[PDB]
Amino acid sequence: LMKIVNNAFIDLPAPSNISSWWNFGSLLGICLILQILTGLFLAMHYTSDTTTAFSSVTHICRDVNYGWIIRYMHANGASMFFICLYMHVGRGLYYGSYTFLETWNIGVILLLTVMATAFMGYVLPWGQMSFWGATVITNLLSAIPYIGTNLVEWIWGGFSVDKATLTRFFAFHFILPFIIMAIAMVHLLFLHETGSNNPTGISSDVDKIPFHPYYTIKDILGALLLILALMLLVLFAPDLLGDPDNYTPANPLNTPPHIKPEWYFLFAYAILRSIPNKLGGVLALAFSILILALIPLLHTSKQRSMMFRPLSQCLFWALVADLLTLTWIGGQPVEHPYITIGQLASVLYFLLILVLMPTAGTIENKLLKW
Amino acid sequence: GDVEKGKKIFVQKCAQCHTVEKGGKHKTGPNLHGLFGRKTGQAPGFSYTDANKNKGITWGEETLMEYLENPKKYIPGTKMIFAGIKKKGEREDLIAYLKKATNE
Amino acid sequence: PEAARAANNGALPPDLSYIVRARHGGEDYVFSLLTGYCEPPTGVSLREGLYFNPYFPGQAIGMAPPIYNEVLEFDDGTPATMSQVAKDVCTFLRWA
Amino acid sequence: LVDPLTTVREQCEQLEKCVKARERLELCDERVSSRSQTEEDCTEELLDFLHARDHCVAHKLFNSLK
Ligand code: HEC
Ligand code: HEM
Ligand code: HEM
Ligand code: HEM
Ligand SMILES: C/C=C(C)/C=C/C=C/[C@H](OC)[C@@H](C)[C@@H](OC)[C@@H](C)CCc1oc2c(O)c(OC)cc(OC)c2c(=O)c1C
Repeated sequence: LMKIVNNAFIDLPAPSNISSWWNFGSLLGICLILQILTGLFLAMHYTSDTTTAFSSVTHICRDVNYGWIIRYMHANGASMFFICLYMHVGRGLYYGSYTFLETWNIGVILLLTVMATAFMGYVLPWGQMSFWGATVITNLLSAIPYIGTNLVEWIWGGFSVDKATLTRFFAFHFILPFIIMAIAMVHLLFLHETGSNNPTGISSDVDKIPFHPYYTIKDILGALLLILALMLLVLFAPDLLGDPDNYTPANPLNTPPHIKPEWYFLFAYAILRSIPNKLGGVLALAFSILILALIPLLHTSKQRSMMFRPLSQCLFWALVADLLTLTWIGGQPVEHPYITIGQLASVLYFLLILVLMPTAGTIENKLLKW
Repeated sequence: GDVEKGKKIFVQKCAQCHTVEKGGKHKTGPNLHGLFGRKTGQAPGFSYTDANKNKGITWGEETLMEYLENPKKYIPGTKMIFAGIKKKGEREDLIAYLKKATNE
Repeated sequence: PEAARAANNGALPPDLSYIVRARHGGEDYVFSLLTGYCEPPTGVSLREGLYFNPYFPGQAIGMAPPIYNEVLEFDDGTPATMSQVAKDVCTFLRWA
Repeated sequence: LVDPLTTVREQCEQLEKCVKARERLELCDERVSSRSQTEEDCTEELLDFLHARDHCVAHKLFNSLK
């Protein structure tokens, strides 16, 4: 019982200098536990039949004791999950943590699984966004030649999104988080083989400190800040990161005129929307996420971290600003000049990752004479 | 009553459910052409509530004065959704306009 | 809903339990809509059954102005002016 | 019984921005009203005016309500 709880926590060697950017791993663990705990309690009152799904959710928020806080904690917790996910990935790119190939690639799988999980959860209340989100996203599969359409109808359990869809989605959404938990434990096991990277990108074996009490207390402090952010949202602005259209029950005959994705999917939606071709947009969407698996092969710098690399830093923040641009564009109508800004931002995204950054890496190497 | 003031009241509070001219279409409410001198619920082609059809009074300046002050009170069960016009003068003006417009 | 539409020239009065959370602008939107009916501007002619309301999307709504001074009497004697009635129903809708 | 909305609207319509907008509105009313078959209408001019007047109403109105 002791060991592996311990030598896997208590006396785990850790760099003496990891910064707050290293707090997101434990914050993601906490977001996962939060979602699982609030999720199970919501599932104790939720019913997946299309005639009663939306109703069961209002019953939770209106009549179940504290049902409203559990619900908005689950909704806003999903948002916190993504904020942390994006900070976590950003930390990895900036500091070259991706060189831990197994840990990194498992991480890419984790990002995709959380996205799929959050997607399905959003469908459960069966409001307007639920219904059209289910329709659009499952249809991404229709871009697959020969069987695409068949795969979609098979997923739906029919010729359109209906009862069979909602009921299986409740089942998928229910189990996936536990699968995510098992995948995350594997994520950590591979990390433990190497231990953590640090802001300098330089091996920290000459200066390790025990995880307890240094990072246990630092992680607790981080956890408190996460809870503050979550509760500011739940108690003072529970709908801020939500969409008013989902307070309207699903209507299969009418897609809201200003329909837009959940904020954490806006950058990817902007990219897909920028290509006036079905298959092309779907491939660009898939690639906007999967390209993360290519980062390790695109590393040209002789140094692991961007800490000592000025040019790479500038390009890194341009990428972040660009994702911010795509997020903004994803929230705007498909009209001029947004159509062009979005296309440029989409091109700039792939250009920074595939060309500009690897190039900055080589130039910096030359400037240092190696 | 002042016919011009009544026209303004009709346009703002009645027109959306009633036409007054001969041949005017029925809408949420019945066309009102020929209103004065006719019994309640007798405009052909409109589905009145039994409450309205059974009131049994004759529309005129007097009955309209009371009805328009509080429709539901005068005809319990009516499906006409209108709170009523409180001011006596406003009702007088509106009725003066109706007397003219529903007879031209 | 079919019966509702039939009773309202084809338009559907939506359920109001969540109207404030189901509309951008919430009560600011609902208050503005209720107190913002006005004449169509020059060059705009609406089909019968529709009313001009600058705050409704497209500006043509199937709901006739529902409130006005003295539309009801309050239990506490508060003067029932259109704006007062609008302000209180909106507060109630927020709670709902 | 007077609705403070009436009073407040009257007061707010006195602001420079509201008068300017009302003028553009009447200019559009004149132009459109004067043409045989035109597709233009004064929606934009009316909304500009209302946006200016209602921003002012919102800051004063509730001060007279219960
Ligand atoms: C029937 C005679 C009505 C009365 C009384 C009121 N409303 Fe209504 N309302 C009605 C209809 C038929 C419609 C549909 C309009 C359309 O063109 O779709 C409406 C709509 C509304 C809305 C929704 C507006 C939107 O953005 O979609 C609201 C907010 C609204 N109505 C509010 C409301 C309130 C609070 C009322 C009492 C003061 C009220 N309505 C009366 C029909 C009728
Ligand atoms: C459910 C999702 C995830 C969980 C629970 C999780 C958890 C963790 C934990 C607990 C650590 C150690 C602490 C830290 O450095 O933050 C870690 C490290 C790491 N994670 Fe994740 N992670 C998640 C998603 C991802 C994603 C999406 C990526 C990247 C595509 C990723 C990449 C990494 C890498 C490379 C490290 C090493 C960090 C370093 O030492 O510099 N993780 N993660
Ligand atoms: C990675 C973890 C999870 C994520 C990211 C997630 C995400 C979501 C999202 C975005 C919604 C819609 C919220 C809304 O109503 O606006 C949702 C709903 C729901 N989730 Fe989760 N969820 C997670 C885990 C769980 C688990 C483990 C269960 C149950 C065992 C669960 C049960 C539910 C239920 C019942 C709903 C419907 C009620 C509601 O809408 O609040 N979730 N989830
Ligand atoms: C102040 C304005 C209004 C006036 C003076 C007015 C007058 C009348 C009169 C005199 C009748 C009886 C017709 C008959 O027996 O043949 C009537 C019926 C009716 N009105 Fe109005 N009306 C007004 C506004 C409205 C409005 C705003 C609505 C709708 C929301 C409405 C809906 C109806 C309906 C549905 C009936 C038939 C009711 C039934 O069969 O019970 N009226 N109205
Ligand atoms: C049975 C399980 C299935 C079929 C799971 C499939 C999962 C697919 C992906 O996750 C891995 C997917 C969620 C992820 O793509 C990487 C997102 C970034 C896609 C984002 C996304 O969202 C939208 C959305 O939310 C909407 O809401 C109302 C509406 C939308 O357009 C009208 C979109 C949309 O156009 C896109 C691209």
